[PDB]
Amino acid sequence: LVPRGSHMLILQAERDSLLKPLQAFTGIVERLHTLPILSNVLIEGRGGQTKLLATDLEIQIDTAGPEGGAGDFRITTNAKKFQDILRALPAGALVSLDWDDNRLTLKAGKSRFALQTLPAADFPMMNVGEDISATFSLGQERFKTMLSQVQYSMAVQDIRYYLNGLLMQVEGSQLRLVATDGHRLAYAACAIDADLPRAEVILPRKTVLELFKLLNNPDDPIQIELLDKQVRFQCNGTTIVSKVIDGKFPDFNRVIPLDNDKIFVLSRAELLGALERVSILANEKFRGARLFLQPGLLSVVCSNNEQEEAREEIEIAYQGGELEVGFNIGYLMDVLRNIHSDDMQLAFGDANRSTLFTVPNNPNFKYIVMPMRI
Amino acid sequence: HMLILQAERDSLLKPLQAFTGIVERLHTLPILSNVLIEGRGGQTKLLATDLEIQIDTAGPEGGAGDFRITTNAKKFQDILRALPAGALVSLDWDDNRLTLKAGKSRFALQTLPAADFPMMNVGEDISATFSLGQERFKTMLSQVQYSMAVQDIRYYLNGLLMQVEGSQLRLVATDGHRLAYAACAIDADLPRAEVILPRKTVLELFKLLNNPDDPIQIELLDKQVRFQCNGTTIVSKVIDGKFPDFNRVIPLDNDKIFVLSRAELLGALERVSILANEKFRGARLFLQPGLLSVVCSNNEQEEAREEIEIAYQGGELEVGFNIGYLMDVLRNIHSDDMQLAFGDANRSTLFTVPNNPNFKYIVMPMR
Amino acid sequence: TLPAADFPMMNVGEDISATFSLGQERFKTMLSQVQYSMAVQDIRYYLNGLLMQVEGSQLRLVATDGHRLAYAACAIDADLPRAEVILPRKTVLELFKLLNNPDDPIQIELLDKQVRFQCNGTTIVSKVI
Amino acid sequence: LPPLGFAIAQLLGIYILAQAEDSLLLIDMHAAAERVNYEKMKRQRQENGNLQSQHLLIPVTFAASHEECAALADHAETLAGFGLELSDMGGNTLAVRAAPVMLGKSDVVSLARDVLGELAQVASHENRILATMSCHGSIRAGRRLTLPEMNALLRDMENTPRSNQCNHGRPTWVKLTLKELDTLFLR
Amino acid sequence: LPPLGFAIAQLLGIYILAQAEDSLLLIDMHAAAERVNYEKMKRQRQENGNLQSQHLLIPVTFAASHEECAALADHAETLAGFGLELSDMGGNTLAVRAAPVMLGKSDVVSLARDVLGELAQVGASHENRILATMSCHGSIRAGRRLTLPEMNALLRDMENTPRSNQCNHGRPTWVKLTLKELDTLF
Repeated sequence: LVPRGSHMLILQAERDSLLKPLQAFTGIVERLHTLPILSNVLIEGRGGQTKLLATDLEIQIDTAGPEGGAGDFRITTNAKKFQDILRALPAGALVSLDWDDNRLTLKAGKSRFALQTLPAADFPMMNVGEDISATFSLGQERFKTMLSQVQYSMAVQDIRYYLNGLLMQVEGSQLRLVATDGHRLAYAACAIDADLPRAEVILPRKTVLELFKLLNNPDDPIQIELLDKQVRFQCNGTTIVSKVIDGKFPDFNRVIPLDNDKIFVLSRAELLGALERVSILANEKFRGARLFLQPGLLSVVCSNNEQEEAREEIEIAYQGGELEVGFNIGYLMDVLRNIHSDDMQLAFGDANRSTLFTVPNNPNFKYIVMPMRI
Repeated sequence: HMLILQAERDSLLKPLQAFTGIVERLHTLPILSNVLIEGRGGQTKLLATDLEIQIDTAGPEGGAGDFRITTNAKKFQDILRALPAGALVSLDWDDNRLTLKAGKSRFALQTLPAADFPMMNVGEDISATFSLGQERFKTMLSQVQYSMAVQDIRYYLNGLLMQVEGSQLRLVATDGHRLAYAACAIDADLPRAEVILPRKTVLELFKLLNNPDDPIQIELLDKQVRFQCNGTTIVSKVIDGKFPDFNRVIPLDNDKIFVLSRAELLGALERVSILANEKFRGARLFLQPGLLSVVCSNNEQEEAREEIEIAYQGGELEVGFNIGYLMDVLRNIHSDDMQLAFGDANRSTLFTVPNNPNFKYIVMPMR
Repeated sequence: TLPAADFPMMNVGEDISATFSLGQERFKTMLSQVQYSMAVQDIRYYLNGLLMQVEGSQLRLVATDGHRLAYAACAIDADLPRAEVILPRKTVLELFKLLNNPDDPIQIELLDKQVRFQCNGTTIVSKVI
Repeated sequence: LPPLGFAIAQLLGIYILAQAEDSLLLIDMHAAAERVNYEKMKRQRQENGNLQSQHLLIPVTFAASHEECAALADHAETLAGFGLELSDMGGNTLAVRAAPVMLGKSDVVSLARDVLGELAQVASHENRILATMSCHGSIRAGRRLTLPEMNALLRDMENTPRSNQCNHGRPTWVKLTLKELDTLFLR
Repeated sequence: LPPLGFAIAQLLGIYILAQAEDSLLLIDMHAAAERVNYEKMKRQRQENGNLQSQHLLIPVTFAASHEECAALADHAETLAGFGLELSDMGGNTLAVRAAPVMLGKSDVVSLARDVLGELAQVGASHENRILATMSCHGSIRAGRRLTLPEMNALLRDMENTPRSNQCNHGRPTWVKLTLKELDTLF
């Protein structure tokens, strides 16, 4: 027993050993919510080990914090103020966390901070389903590459709510990520070391972005578990539990064209630069870009309200028939920006139907755009 | 439109009132704000939970043939309490709507499916089962409750250690600054076991013990505890952790021992507490042969002082206390005399009931 | 302690425009009948109060918040000319506390922009609105 | 210098801009950002043959009372000429596969359904076809005005305006002068 | 606290418009602020017997007509009681070292000149120069009221301060328009 209102040590750690685990728990914290404790981060100590946790009632993220024992504990404190205080401390400063009633005390150097706390019993915890429909794992580098290859085709806040997340599907030993807004679609696939029955979830966009942040060890793997309408990702000592979008995702098989005959391969960087140049003198709101395809030449033309016109040409290894096709230049530019390969293969049918973007000798990536009539 | 229930107003409201405590008025899960009504074989059951404490009781009787619904607990209880003394309440079920009819009043309430109600995963491995009179259990709970911690960082202190050994039952409560210990003899012979009842379970159990004569049965599951009495069953999770060793806290050698009137000391503290620095109050006790003086002072240099004549001879001692820790034991203990044992300003202070070994109260003084 | 020289007594009015008296129970009943219609911190300052109006042998209490109005009246033992004051809400509540003798009478004097109530050996002087 | 230029609050559903030489003004709402934003649709109907349209990938099926093909199958040239393109996937089910980009945001079902019943005629030149399309394919009731485009929206609406667009008969921008504000202070 | 309104913006120079549950309200900033400043100054005068003062950088170059310097030579204790402490620079000029808070923001020379010319003919004995004469600052005359997280502060003018409806003459200082301004659109 100690005298009442005596400062009791709960934690001590070097600055980075505390700030680094915290930085995994701010992309989900909503700085001004209707629940005050939703703006807080939960710190739990048990047997000398620390866990940091945060939630938005949709994504619950936890990770192992620094070490330090002294009496198994649970606190919650304002995430933004605590992270700002940690970030304002010197590079290797030693931080000491004390508790006295409803106050938390940071001591570091010649600096005191008297933050406030909220009860841990009031912190909402996600109820993790105990039924797992599938469990698998894959390298974080491959998964991050796939996510970057598909996460630019989602529709942000469409009335069709299922077209907001990313379709993650498992069948046999194949993992597929499909994203589609209304007009465009991106598809990535890879092999996995399991034999799982076909299952699918629709990851929310915020979950996709947080998962993209989480994948920071290229050589380590990440494990994905498909609960009953929940998903649990685990890697780098960090666990993410996320709600899913409830609905039927569109069948992407009828989407993909199969008979595009005008095929040519061209430099990704050169085409992206040409599109960026010609988009300058295009209309700034809807961005109609016309592609003229003739043997050995691809021309990109744009115009705007002020009767101004921009036109670039690229020499290509093409011999088939001519084709004039319109596009929304944003869809063309997004794939060239998010793909890091040297060359890209463009397949056209007619100016009324889908155009296929692929990476040569890479059967695991597909990108489909349908044209406008400009 | 299927009529699912009909009963007199009190026969529904009285079972309901055993559930308003554990329902959290605004919760993350919508259905956790709803009470579950389950009718089977002509018998009705009312249930509620917060995923930590689940309370169920037998409701009224009647037709009640094979239905399960959930409806908002607060609104349903408020509607029931707003009805006349002996009104006949009828509950109709129409898809997603519950119609409450009473007298000339109709209420259209929204319901939620019972298939979505999180029934507690009640354990089935019972270690120790015993029972005791509700009045003695309530007395012990009142003797120990005030030393509990509330919303403390050390979550294991946000509760009450219940420990059974042989034929003895003990309740221990502490907040890191004081400790209350109560013991009694129970008609059982159990292996030494202990659980940490959460604070909310302690208060709900305090509400439950309303029949002074009937007994209450306590069953220890694997990290769960079940209380059964008055046709009401409470299943509660226990706090995960190891409770502090209360034997290391209880002093056994405090020699400055004297007995004084509990009411007189409580009145003295209530009178002197009026003048003190509000955040850090501490009242000072001066113990000298034949006299105990309670003194308080505040920032404005106002001083309050009372003196109590006591039978005492051994030396002198000045010691500071937080008046809450004193007034709690003075208010919740119902003996006329209190025995105070003092060491020094560093040591703890032992408060006991004279000639009563089953109650101990330890307070850490300030400086 | 603090000196009594510093403690400010109120500048009590000296011109008594009207004086009357009535049973404390009747006045309390009227006040309870009209007090709930007073506005509570409305921007119209003149509505956060109670209009007391004397005309002939009639005492009248009016309260309103804009959306509702309460009117109470009684016959008093006086023949005073027409006058009206706006008692503040705090004055109304303290006077409601004051009226504790249903049989004794309370005397009301309307000073110049002030009102004095006297009963049970207690005097209250308040500024009108 | 420029007449009718400011940006003030747009409290909840009626935009306000007050700097027009001591005379405050108020924009109606998106009701103005749809009438003025779609007269330029009539001005773009003459620049090219048909309204610029985007294909979709995934076609959208809807209810289409009485299949509304008495106005779609026969009137396919004009319907495609004003942006929309629909196919008859099954009985009493219509699937749109191309929609004008000047609607842009979403919900092509509403546009298709409230334009299919509008062209039930036979003069042959119906300007009302545009008007219906204007009433919902613009800034929808939702997020408040963008301060970067707060004054810009008013300036652009006035630039292509037609001097009291009068889509509802109500003048969009209602003059109210400094002297009128002084007068309305009922003393 | 559902208030009078919630300030949304300025109106061409003299009005401040605030949205509430009813409609946007046009508060005449100078008039309403004059009312509230008079009220607060008298409330701070009946208590503590003086106005709150404040010093400042950059004194004012008063220019101080002849007998006003002698009025300052007369007991400046009253001037300190009005929140205006000022010093003589030489000849017949002055400069204010401290201005009352609740006004500030410019033209302190006018306030000091008003009170100092009132210091002639000692009798005081009126004390109703603390009105529009001393409130001859109000709020900002016609320039700026910040970026809104002070506009609501003036929108809190009449909470706990009386004399709201009728101004110094009777002219309204706030709402005329309701949610039914759609009639103006005809």
